[PDB]
Amino acid sequence: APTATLANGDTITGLNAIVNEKFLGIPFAEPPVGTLRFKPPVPYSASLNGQQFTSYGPSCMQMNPMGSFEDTLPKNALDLVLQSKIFQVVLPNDEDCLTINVIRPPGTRASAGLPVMLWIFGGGFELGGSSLFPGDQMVAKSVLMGKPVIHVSMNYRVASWGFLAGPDIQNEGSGNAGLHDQRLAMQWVADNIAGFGGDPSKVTIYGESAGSMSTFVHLVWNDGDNTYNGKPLFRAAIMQSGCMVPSDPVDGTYGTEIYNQVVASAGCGSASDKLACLRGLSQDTLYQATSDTPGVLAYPSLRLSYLPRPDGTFITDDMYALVRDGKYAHVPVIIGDQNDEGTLFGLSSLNVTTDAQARAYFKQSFIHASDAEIDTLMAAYTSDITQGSPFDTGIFNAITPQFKRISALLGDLAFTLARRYFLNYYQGGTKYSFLSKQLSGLPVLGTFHGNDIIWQDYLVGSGSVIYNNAFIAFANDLDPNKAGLWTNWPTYTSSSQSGNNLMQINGLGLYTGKDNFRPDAYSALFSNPPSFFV
Ligand SMILES: *[C@@H]1O[C@H](CO)[C@@H](O[C@@H]2O[C@H](CO)[C@@H](O)[C@H](O)[C@H]2NC(C)=O)[C@H](O)[C@H]1NC(C)=O
Repeated sequence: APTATLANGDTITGLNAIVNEKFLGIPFAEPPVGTLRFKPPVPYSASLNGQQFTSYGPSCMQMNPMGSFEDTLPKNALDLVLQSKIFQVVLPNDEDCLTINVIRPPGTRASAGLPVMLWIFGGGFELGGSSLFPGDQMVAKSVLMGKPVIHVSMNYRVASWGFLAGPDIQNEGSGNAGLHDQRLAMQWVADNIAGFGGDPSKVTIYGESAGSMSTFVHLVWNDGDNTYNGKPLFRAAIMQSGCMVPSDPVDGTYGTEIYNQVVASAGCGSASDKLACLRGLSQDTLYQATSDTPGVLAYPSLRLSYLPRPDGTFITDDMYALVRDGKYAHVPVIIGDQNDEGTLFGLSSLNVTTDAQARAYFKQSFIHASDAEIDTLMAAYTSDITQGSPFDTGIFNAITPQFKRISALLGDLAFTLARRYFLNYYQGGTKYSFLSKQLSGLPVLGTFHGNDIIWQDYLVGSGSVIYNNAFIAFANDLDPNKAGLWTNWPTYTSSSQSGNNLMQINGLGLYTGKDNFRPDAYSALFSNPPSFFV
């Protein structure tokens, strides 16, 4: 059986998985139960010497997405979404869920000093677990190309458990509990990965969707000071769909609103100390109360009930202002998107069919946007179906007269155009950006949000050369071109720089393009980012 040593020298036993070695379910924090609910994680101090870690531990409590894909999608599109496992609750789950897992090449010794790819799963900040989105394919490919890496994944609290907000949470300084979980795991890696054969100074953090936004957050965490024990917690970052979270502070309007609902539904409305009452709830009651707020696939959609919010200390301010003001770590980065990020989410408002309904929907989703700003917005994103997402599909995929429009808007604000704003202001290091169109032609969704997960962890596709090969090269040499791809990946400086600045993917292979599309939408959304925060 494979073995490894921890920071204090304790020895643990792993699992020989034939194609790789795994150390699963390692506790990195005291169970965030009872009194510790909503609070940052406390490091685990009990000795693990002589123990075995051959199985995943449970995921953190999961919030039902409240969506319905197998009711609106045709077979081929549905099959791919299911294969990606995106937005699917992970079982079993429990509040005692803060474990970390390590996957390494077989025969890896403590002296290997391999680069470490620290993965942050994405599940809309309301569900998900480290057990899904397997790193096996990444590791196998790193070995095949002679640039072996160690894959690390951690669970972090989601929904109310990890992102409860409101005035009480803020006054206590407990905003963004789930992000703290991720932060502690990163510190855990700094202190323990060497004993598994990894090099703590070669950590590349990466994530998809909520995990990509989390990765970005880690760049601006504590205003860009990512040092721990005197050393950077990571040397690079990869963002697969998402960066800045367009959100108001912890004690803002919607955070307080969602909090009041949880408190009321849990039977704590008459408590003199609301937080203490919530902390004294059975696991089931807190779960039920949480189930009484909207899930990610429900009508409010990307107006998430739970998501990272500026707290003033760890995420000190409006995340868009953080990047403009340079409060970030200086590391090279890769950040890309799937051509049609918003299709999955647009499926949550198929009852919005008229221009008037669309306007009403945007107004309720963006409580800070004036009528004038909404006008400009609806002029940038028209009802002309040929201009919506799936992009460049003409009259096709218009399941409703507004689906392609709403999809385009939501995908751009949450992912694609937000990325351009990040790239335009970020000067922390060399930047590389990609835009996938690998699934062009796929009815209804197109190259949808999360499809990269399939080609990164389950199947080999044209995009795999990027999600695997290029990413591994980046984690190894801080340059995706060391992957030896037959198409050079140009560096990105600004959305108006000369020539092609995006590595792109089609059904067969690679090519490059320009990040110059939908400019009026970019200006309509970001002339004042806060007007479109949730
Ligand atoms: C589309 O359907 C959603 C889901 O039912 C509607 O949202 C609900 O509307 C009712 C009545 O207006 C509210 O009491 C609920 O709180 C809403 N639920 C959610 C998920 O927020 C929405 O109004 C419909 N939109 C249109 C254009 O008809």
